[PDB]
Amino acid sequence: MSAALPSIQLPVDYNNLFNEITDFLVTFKQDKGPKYMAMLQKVANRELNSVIIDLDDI
Amino acid sequence: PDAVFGDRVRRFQEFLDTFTSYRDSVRSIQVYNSNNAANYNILPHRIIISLDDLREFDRSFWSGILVEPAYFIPPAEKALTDLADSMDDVPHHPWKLSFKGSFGAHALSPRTLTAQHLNKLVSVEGIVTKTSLVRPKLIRSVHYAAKTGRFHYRDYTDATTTLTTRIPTPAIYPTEDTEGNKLTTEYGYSTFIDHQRITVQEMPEMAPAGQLPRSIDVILDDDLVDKTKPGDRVNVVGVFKSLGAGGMNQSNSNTLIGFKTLILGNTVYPLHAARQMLTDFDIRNINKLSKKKDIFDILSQSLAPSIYGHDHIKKAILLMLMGGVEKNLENGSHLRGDINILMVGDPSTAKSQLLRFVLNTASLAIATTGRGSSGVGLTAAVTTDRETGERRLEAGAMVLADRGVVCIDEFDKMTDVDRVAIHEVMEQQTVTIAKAGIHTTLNARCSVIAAANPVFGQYDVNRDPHQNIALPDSLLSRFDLLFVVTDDINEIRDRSISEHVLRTHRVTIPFLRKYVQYAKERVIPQLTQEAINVIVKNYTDLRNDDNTKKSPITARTLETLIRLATAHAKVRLSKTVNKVDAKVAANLLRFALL
Amino acid sequence: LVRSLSPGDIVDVTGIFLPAPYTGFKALKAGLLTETYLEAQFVRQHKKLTSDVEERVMELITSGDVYNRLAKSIAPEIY
Ligand SMILES: Nc1ncnc2c1ncn2[C@@H]1O[C@H](COP(=O)(O)OP(=O)(O)OP(=O)(O)O)[C@@H](O)[C@H]1O
Repeated sequence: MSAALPSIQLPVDYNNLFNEITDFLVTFKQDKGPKYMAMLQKVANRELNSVIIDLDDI
Repeated sequence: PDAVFGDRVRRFQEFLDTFTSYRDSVRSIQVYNSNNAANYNILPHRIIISLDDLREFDRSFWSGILVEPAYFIPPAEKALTDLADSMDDVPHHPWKLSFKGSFGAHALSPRTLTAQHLNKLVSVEGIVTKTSLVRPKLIRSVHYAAKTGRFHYRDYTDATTTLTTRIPTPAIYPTEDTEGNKLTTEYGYSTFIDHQRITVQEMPEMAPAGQLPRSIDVILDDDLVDKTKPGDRVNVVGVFKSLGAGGMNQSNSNTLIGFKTLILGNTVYPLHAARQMLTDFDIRNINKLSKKKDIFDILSQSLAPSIYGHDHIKKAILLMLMGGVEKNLENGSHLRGDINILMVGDPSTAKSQLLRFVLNTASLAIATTGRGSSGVGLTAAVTTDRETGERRLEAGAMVLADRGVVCIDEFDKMTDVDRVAIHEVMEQQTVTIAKAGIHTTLNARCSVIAAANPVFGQYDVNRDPHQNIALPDSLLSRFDLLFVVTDDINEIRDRSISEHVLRTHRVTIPFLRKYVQYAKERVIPQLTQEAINVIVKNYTDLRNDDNTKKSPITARTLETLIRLATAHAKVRLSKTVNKVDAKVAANLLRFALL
Repeated sequence: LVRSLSPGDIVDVTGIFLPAPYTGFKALKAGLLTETYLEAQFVRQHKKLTSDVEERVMELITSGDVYNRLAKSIAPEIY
């Protein structure tokens, strides 16, 4: 559609972040194995329903 | 466009010399704001164009701004904002105007409306007493096709561009642009702005006595919100503007105005007839006269230039007006640090004289007249629905009293229902109310000044000095000074009076208001063991002499006896609680009690 | 995070921001007003019998001093 429906080209996209969450797989080994993946197991067995995705792990 | 655009471009080469002195200013204000934001571990876009740089050498361009202010201001913005990037583009918000100056006879007092200049530049002054809500508003939202990864762009126009009556977009949010992609919107890159209306009354002294005060209203923007406390001598300037469809949007339209007066303006200023910047000269002279050891007495006599004597009263007013501090207790209730004096006297003895001229030098302390409807310290839950779904606890009379002074009259000529309100606001700094809504503890630093009259004429001497008004002692115990003005008749006393009233039908004031408002910004000593040793001896002898004589005094009277001397050192402008302050504090109570 | 707040909680919430449309009487009134809220993410609450507290119950038993030290304990701020 015409009349200024397209915008300016922004350098900030999402696909550059999309694959950067794909490298939020098992790679964070400083903090018994992948610790945020360890919390993923204590939800699937149905006892607690709140994950915590902090900024410390970022 | 060539005709409507040509004198734009000829101005576009013209006004660039009219910011030879501002093209430095407009970039210096941002380069550090660009710097500090990169090293945190803030100012809006204000470009004050004076009259002088646009009247000395342009005349055709001049009077267009004061006749038709609708084809010129968005020219001036668009040619402004390129200079923001042409100066600053290397590091990786429209900069609208303010236009300060004079005007040459457009001080329309809004009791008068115009037939000449509608839709023009208007200068308006007065007081505001409405202070409506705050609410954001969209101007431009950006959409994003999450499939194919492509973005979009959309701007909404409204009755906020101030000048051009564009075709409105009667829409809130669109969905499904010409594709099969579910539209997503990025709200971090969508821009907002606020919107606040305020009604302005008439300055009720220069409007002549044939009418009540009138009012109009003004829509401002973010740059000067929360600047307008209710009770300020404000002075705004903006465009005059009508909006709304009158006569067609409903049919038959009989006796319904459809042309609302609005002001879409800029750049308010408080005035004074808080900001008083003084030079090195006057700030040094006030220290030079501070070196004199008499200036506490000179200020007493240079206050009320009409009335003889009462130097015990005259020093008290300047002692009260300047104010004593309250040091809040850490994890504890702070005490009374307010001071609250009282008067009473047999009539026509200047009890109400000095009460009205404290309001002229008040330094933003607007008082009431003591008419005691419920509203003296409360809200009474007045909301007026605030555009269908907003309830507001509208501030009655304590938002003006904060860090200021008030005065009310006729205590015994009141009902019961005000007296219960003055109980709460004296024992406690705050009121808290839940009428049909929200419990809210809003804070208040007030200091009353009283004026009542005795009941049975001249019956003070032949009866008890106490109970002489017999209003409840809930307030007398919460007050300290009960000055009883005498009116004794002596042939040299009244003869001296008779000429002094006669000589006035035909050390300065603005220096005085500077001295106190400079002395509210100096440090507070509180600390000398010498001065605290003498006053408690000074208490104990009258602690033997209060109970076997006139009036019993209490422990809170000691908190006066620090507080008067504490402010008395604030007159001295020093950080050492001396000895000499403790002698005037004792001697002032000795006349107040004997 | 529900059922974890109370009236009178001197607290703080951390959370994300968004406005909301009004979708009612949007032409005559409700031009482009916004009436936003904030959306919560985290609560960091503050200032809250023979179960690891018996050590201080013994401090009254060993020291004794019922009639006077406890009398000086409650409200020692008077004369
Ligand atoms: N004690 C006084 N000394 C000098 N002038 C006085 C005195 N009392 C009154 N006057 C003159 O009288 C005029 C008005 O006095 P005023 O009306 O304030 O009395 P008041 O304080 O109002 O008493 P009340 O409140 O009982 O009416 C003033 O212009 C003042 O010059």
